[PDB]
Order: sequence, then C-alpha cells, then structure tokens
Amino acid sequence: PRPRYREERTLVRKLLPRPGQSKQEFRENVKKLRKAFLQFNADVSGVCQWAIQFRPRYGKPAEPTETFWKFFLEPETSLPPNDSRSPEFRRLQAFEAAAGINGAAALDDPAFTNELRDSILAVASRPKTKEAQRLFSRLKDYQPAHRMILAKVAAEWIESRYRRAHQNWERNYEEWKKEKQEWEQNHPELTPEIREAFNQIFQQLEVKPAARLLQNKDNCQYAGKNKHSHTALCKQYQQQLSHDELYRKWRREYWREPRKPVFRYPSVKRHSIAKIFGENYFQADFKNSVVGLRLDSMPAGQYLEFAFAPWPRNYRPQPGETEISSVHLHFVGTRPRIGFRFRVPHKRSRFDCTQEELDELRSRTFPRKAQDQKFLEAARKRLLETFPGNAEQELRLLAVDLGTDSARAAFFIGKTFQQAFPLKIVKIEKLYEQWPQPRPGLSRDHVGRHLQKMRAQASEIAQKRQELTGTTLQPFDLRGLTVHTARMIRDWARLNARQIIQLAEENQVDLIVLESLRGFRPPGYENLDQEKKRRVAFFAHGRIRRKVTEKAVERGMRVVTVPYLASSKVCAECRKKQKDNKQWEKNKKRGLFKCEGCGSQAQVDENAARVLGRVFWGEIELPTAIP
RNA sequence: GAUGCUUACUUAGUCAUCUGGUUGGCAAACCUCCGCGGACCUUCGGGACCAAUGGAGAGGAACCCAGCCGAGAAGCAUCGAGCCGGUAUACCGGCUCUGACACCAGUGA
Ligand SMILES: [Zn+2]
Repeated sequence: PRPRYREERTLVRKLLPRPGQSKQEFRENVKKLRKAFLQFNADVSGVCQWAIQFRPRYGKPAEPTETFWKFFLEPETSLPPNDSRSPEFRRLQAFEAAAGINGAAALDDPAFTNELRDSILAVASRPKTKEAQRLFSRLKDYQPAHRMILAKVAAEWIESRYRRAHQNWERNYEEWKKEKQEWEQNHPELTPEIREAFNQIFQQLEVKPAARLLQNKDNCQYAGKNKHSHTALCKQYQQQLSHDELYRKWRREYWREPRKPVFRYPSVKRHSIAKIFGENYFQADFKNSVVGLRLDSMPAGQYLEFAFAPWPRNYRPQPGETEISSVHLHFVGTRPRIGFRFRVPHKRSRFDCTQEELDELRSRTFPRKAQDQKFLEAARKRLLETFPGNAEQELRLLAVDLGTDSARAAFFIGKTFQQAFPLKIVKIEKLYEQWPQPRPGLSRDHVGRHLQKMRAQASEIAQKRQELTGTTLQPFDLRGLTVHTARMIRDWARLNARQIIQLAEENQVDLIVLESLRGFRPPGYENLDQEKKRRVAFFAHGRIRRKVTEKAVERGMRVVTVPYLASSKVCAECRKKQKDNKQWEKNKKRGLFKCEGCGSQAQVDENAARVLGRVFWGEIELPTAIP
C-alpha cells in the first residue's frame, strides 16, 4: 500500500547557549526561534485548514476537487516513477496553483495528469474564507523553499491525523454496517423496530455504560441500588414498560455509530509539529556541538549559532556515517529541542511482504473486534506465502510478554519452542531481571510517587485559581513534573523496545509477536482520574509496540501484534484457559503458576511467551466468547 | 582513584532513597478573559482546535524568569594503582585512567 515506515530515525538534541556568547542573549535568540516557531506552526495550521474542505464526504458523488485532494496528500501515487524534481515539489505546484500565490501558471507539466490539472482549476475557482485570503497573502512573500516545507507538513498533518484516521474509520464503518446487519437477522428476538423505539426513549433523557446496563436489567430491585449509589434513568425504564425482554438486548445493539476522527490543528499548547529547516538552511558541527539554525528572513547564509547536546559516542548512526538532511525544531515546554533528520537504510527481511501490509490487514481490512480471528488467519497466511522457504520449519519467531516485574521471550522456529530466556527490563543502578518501601527505579511505585505529588500539588492550584478569578489541569499546569514523567514513562518503553530488538539481533529472528495490551497503571492512577493530564504516567504498552515495530522494520523484521487474549490464563502445553481468577492471581504475585489439570509449572512470563508464539500459528485460537 | 581551581555552562534523557533544595520577581516571558476570522466532530446540548504585523487584565499556588546553595559537565593542575620503553633500582614520556541505561520528536477500559 503506502510506505508509512520511513527510514529516517530522527535524533533530538536539546539546545544550549554557545560556550562563550552569553546567558541572556540565548533567551533573546530562543525568543527569535519561538516567534518563528509560532508562525510556522500557525502557517501550517492555516494551510491544512483551507484545504480540508476538499475532502471526500464518504457518501457523496466524487467532487472535482477529490482527485486533487488525493494528490495533495500522496503525490507519489499520481506521478510517474521518473519524476524530474521531487514528489514533494509537485505537491507544492499543485498547492501553489490551487491558491493565488503563483501568477506564472506553469502547472502545465507532462508529469501532471489532465484529470489533476483540470481539477486544480476547480479548486482555485472557489471563494476563500477571508482568512485564507490573508494567509496566502502572507505565504506569497515566502520563498519557494519555505512553501515547499510548508505544504509538506500540512499535507502530512491531515494525512496522518485525518486521512489515515478516517480511512481506518470508513472500513471500520463498512464492516460495522455488515456487523450491524449480521447482528439483526442473527438476533431477531425483539428488535425488528423496537431498537429505534429504544433510541427515542434514550433520546428523551440524555444519557449519551454500567449504570445503563443495571437500569435495563432491573426488576424494581435495582432502584434501591440506584438510590444508594441514576434516578432520572429509572424514569425511562418505567416509560418503556408503559420491557426487560428487549432492554438487555437493545443495549448491546450499540445504536451509536463508531466515532469519526476528530480533526485537530497543530497546537502549540499540547500537541504541536516540529519546524523543519531544509537544505542550505542549517549548519551542523559535530566535533564541537554547535548548530547553525537559520530563520526565514536571513538573506544570504547567516545562521543563529546555538549549542546542542553532544552527539552520543554509543549512538549507532554516527554523524559521519549518514548525512543530515534537515533539522526539526520543536518546543517542549519552553526549551527548544531540535531534531536531526538523516537517512539510515533498512535491511531486507526474509519476507516478500511489508509491515505496512500487516498494518492494512488490521486497520481497515479486519478492523472490528469480532473480526479478529479472520485477521490472524490472513496475517499468518500472508507471511507464510511471502516466506522464501518452508515457513513451517525455519521461520524464527519471538513472543515477548512485556511485564513490569519481568518479561520473557520464547524462541520459535518451526512451531518447536526452543527457550524462553528472559529480558532484563528493570532500570536500577544496574540492569537486573527481577525486583529484589517504594522500589527505586522504573517501578510502578516510583512513577506513582510523582502522581501522589502531582495530585497533592494540583490541590493547591485549583484552590488558588478559584480565589483569583472565580471568587482541571491545563497542558501547562505541571510543565516540568509531567514532562519528566513523560521522559521517564517513554524511557521504560525505550528500554523495553531495544531489549527486544537487541534480543532479536543475537539470534536471526524474522518475526516478533507482541500482544495488544493497553498498558499498566501506577498506584497513583485511580485517584487522579477525570484529568487528561494523568495520561502521561500510563506505562503505554502500545508505546513499546510503537518503538518495537519501528525498530524491527529498520533491522529487517516484521511485527504482528495479535489481538489481546488472556495470554497468561492460557496454558502453554494444553489449551485449558484457566478461569479460577483467584489461584492464578495469587500465583502471579510470586511469579509462578501451575495448570489445573495439565500440570505445567512454568512462570507467568515464559508461559505468556510460549502462548503468543502458539497463537500466531493455528495451534491456539482466540477466545471469541462473545455469544 | 582521591584532591583543588575556574567556567556568559548544566541541574526538563531516565535510573542510581533525584523534574535537587530554597528565596523572590522592573522589564520580559508565562498566564486569565474575550475572538478580525476560520474550522473538525455532533446525541444539535455542545465538545475539541487554530487564530490577527490585536484588545486589555493579573497571579508569582501553578506556569515563566532571575538570584543563592547543593549537585555534574568540561578545561587545567597534583599525587596514587596498573601497562611499556631506554638511559643511568630510580627517573622521564605515553596510555587504560571516571556508573548503568536509553535516545522515530484497528476496536475499546
Ligand atoms: Zn495445561
């Protein structure tokens, strides 16, 4: 499909004042960078704002601007492979011609199709909203170098925030349509039309689901429970009766459609972009760490010279090995961390497919939760048919568990489990493999130690803010405490990621089988609820999946993240699926367990390692216990 | 290795009983109300977001900035542990000499 996994691997080094310029002139130079970072993050946010009205509406006939929308985001598909200048330069010309920032009208190039050339004329012949009129008036004075990097980020912003999140939703909606029907005929008990009637009943009392389930599955006894714990919802049930035979089934109908991807513009507050300085717009010295960042208005080769953190000696891509293509300036808090964009190539894997193909299967081809079993069959079959030799005897495979106490990675080659030797994922003065009152390091109790301070310190902010203008926590409320937790929580995902990758480089593994856990929460997580800010201290098991998959493709490997099973209540020798939920929990505390009748006496990590490798093959099937 | 000095430096990669502790704030930065105007989603109740070569106000709890102390970064100096060479057992010269880790910033709870 698309080449999502790029071979860039950008390294970010924080900025310092030069060793002998000043401590105050550095503030007056970063302010010159923040002012230019404010404009770039706002120019991008305006270009993506003007062009978004040309998007397909998913249910309307193809507008003439649709075939230009697909070229703005992905110019590579709509250009010949022998493009003269760049796939990023034709994107600018189409965006230039769509606006009034080019009076030359040089769009008539052989590489531009007539379907596209005649479509931009249908885009320029459109009234602007009096903000794009001044926007492209500002962008008209910009040099072509700025506009090239300006349309690129804006196009890559919608393509990454809306288009991929929307394309993953259309198929999620098309399969929801089939799933909706396949639920109606298969469950025709008391919802031929009553489900619509229940929607009207739910409309009169805006509830917009544990409480709803209790109200629906109630025989007038739940009224006492509702009073103890709601009161308004009881009226709807009484009105419906004037009931329980269809209430328990109408709730599972999920009348609400899957939510559309809410588009957000690049925000300087919470989630921003990084400003790119293209070719001839920066100078980097790596012997002595100084960076020549150049602003937009600098005439002929003057640069603001800063100092950055020294390039690590243990860093694997050395600056002399690969050339730096661009510098990505972003502002975390107030300190301007810049990032270096270089080219580090990938290695050919032992597969004729790509990781992006595996992305396509789960994201859009098999998006639904009940459609997970078919995803594994297609994902497994795709890898085997693209495998050069017999994949049933020489497909090296790893399956990690990624726990907090410990994690073990089983080694599979031909469905024959070799050895689940563990991972040393704990961060103390030395890399241990297990935890020897709060545990010092990357333990759950240490992360929650900031949260209890974060909760205590947030009780003095709302109290003081109430006396100022009133008489919960903004993105800036805990600028230093939260970012440190961010650099700490993601580091636990960075350590786990490389430990997997370093483990997968010792033995020539071709496939990593991760699970689909959401993550683990520190002890101080269930008390700071109702706040988006608490999301920073969530261990984010998906973040490890982010980094493991990104690195595995770099080293020439594929990652398959199976849907979340129990994976630890599943035995490894037999398919028992222990449902005790008490002996397993008690045994998991001490790190071991035992199968009820199978007799396997492995640990929770090795068994999880063995199961996940077995789940990839046809030996173990998913629970699928919805009915 | 231990010790000392200096630095328009760092203390917002993390861990190592660790966003170090503490004192305040002209400028400024940060911040609270409005939005010239746009714009995503929507149960049409709103949610969420960008935003003027633009309007005021205000808190140092928070953010921001600055000072001090502790701490480590480097540049240099002294001695010790270990390696080698020649000259006449010593000396000079050179080297390993200073923690670990990490660095790409589908659905749903
Ligand atoms: Zn068993």
